[PDB]
Amino acid sequence: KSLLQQLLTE
Amino acid sequence: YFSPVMVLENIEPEIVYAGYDSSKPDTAENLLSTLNRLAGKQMIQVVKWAKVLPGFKNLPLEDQITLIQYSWMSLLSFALSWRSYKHTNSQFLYFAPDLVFNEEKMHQSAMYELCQGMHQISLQFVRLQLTFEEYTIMKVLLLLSTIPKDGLKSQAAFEEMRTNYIKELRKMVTKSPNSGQSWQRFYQLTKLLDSMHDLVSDLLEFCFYTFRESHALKVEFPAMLVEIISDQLPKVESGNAKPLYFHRK
Ligand SMILES: Cc1noc2c1-c1ccc(cc1)CNS(=O)(=O)CCCc1cccc(c1)OC2
Repeated sequence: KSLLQQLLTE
Repeated sequence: YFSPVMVLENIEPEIVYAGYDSSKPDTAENLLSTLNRLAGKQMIQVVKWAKVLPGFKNLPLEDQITLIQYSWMSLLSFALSWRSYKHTNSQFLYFAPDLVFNEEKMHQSAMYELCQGMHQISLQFVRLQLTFEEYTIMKVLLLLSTIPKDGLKSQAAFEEMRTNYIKELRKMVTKSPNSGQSWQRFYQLTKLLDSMHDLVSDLLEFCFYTFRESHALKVEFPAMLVEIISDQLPKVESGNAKPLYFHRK
């Protein structure tokens, strides 16, 4: 997971 | 589909510090590295803001990522224009409370002409007496102003969200009429939004150049920016980006 994916899904 | 504007006012990210070291020499590399560190921190705020933006969650994850990646420079520039207007009456570029650009810093950053282009947007805020309500809706429209040439995974869902924020902007301008007419103000705001694309094109050209030669120029990029630019740079340079204009040419 990319930084954007992690931030958007957390 | 849906007060969405009152939600926007409450979810606006709080101002953050640049962490600017005024003891270090004000070289172009030190100022640019500070600006990059600040952009990385602001991009974390942009993602947290987008997550709670009414309607954004309806879009698929892949589209949410695409929209943030294409619009990041637009959102950061528009917020900088707002802070400049609100805190200095657009006399200076208010990057952060600890980093305010005067003529000296614009020259030292080796970005004088781009800074002037930005200063011109903040001067339009003064001319228009842009309100906070107008600003928040316009910022959402910027998040939704650039898409892939072949469109999004859920194009219909995107168009519905975009249309509904355009309706919100048109409802909002009625609160600032001249005669009692507000069509004039609506077209002044859409003209302003359209003019962000050319300014952002120039900012991205500079950004991409510094990214491609960062170590040679001594410019540091935080992880958030490395990830965004690495995805965006080949998409933008290959013409896969599609800026959405209210008024063509
Ligand atoms: C923080 C921040 N607050 O506002 C903005 C940023 C920002 C955005 C992107 C980058 C840095 C800083 C990326 N690196 S760059 O393009 O080389 C430097 C461009 C400097 C510059 C000048 C005028 C507007 C503008 C950026 O964008 C507004």
